[PDB]
Amino acid sequence: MKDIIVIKIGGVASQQLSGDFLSQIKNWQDAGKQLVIVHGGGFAINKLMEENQVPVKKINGLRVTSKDDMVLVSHALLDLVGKNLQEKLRQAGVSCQQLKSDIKHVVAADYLDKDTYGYVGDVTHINKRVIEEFLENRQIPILASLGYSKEGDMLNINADYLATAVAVALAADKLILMTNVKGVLENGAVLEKITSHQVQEKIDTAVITAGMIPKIESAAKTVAAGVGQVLIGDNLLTGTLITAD
Ligand SMILES: Nc1ncnc2c1ncn2[C@@H]1O[C@H](COP(=O)(O)OP(=O)(O)O)[C@@H](O)[C@H]1O
Ligand SMILES: CC(=O)N[C@H](CCC(=O)O)C(=O)O
Ligand SMILES: [Mg+2]
Repeated sequence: MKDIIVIKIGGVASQQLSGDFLSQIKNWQDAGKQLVIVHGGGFAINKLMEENQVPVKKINGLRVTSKDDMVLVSHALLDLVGKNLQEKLRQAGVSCQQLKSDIKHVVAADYLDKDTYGYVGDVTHINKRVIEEFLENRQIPILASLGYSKEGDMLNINADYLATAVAVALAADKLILMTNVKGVLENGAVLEKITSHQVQEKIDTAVITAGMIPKIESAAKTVAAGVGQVLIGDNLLTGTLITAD
């Protein structure tokens, strides 16, 4: 126990944060726990694309993103999701800060496959030293799912991918992938537990589809690298538990 938890918050999930959620965060912070928050915003980016007349195309659960598209992506993530997260937490007495210009000094990335996906990135390195300044200061850093190429270009990163990189870089005790379903569902009920060795065969039988594909792959990659537990569900405490074994 390093006493470190990474919380990743999905698009819908960030717009419905409960009283239980807000108290649990404040109580962990008051008990000395070190907390880092990562968030996405697919539902918001989709809305914005419509309102601005661009076509949503995804491939393998990843959004095809042109350079013009990135203006839309960064606006929805920073101004339409991230600012609300920071305001709800501060109003509840949690000490925290949205990264904006600090993003380029923390998350390095490269193009996943330019010809297929455009400006979609894969994380290449996390600079721990600047996340550590916030934590040493008892303040929770809030990170949108964005990174920067070696040449300085902003890239769109699937939020689950960013959460794995962050949890692994800090050697976290636990990662929570909080979303808008109660667990990973199979045959009409929530699965209580799954090990990393069983994930591939549920993506092969297509039990798991769409956005739950990058979610469950990130969970498996995290425990495989030594993080003790990953939770997938709609809250901080109950849902599906994933372990290396
Ligand atoms: N086996 C499954 N169990 C649960 N959800 C699934 C499954 N297969 C596909 N999904 C879909 O994955 C979605 C969650 O991923 P996503 O839509 O990207 O949410 P988030 O914004 O939290 O990342 C669920 O809302 C559900 O529609
Ligand atoms: C929707 C969307 O563009 N997703 C991301 C980033 C946001 C999120 O994960 O919620 C992506 O495909 O790369
Ligand atoms: Mg998603």
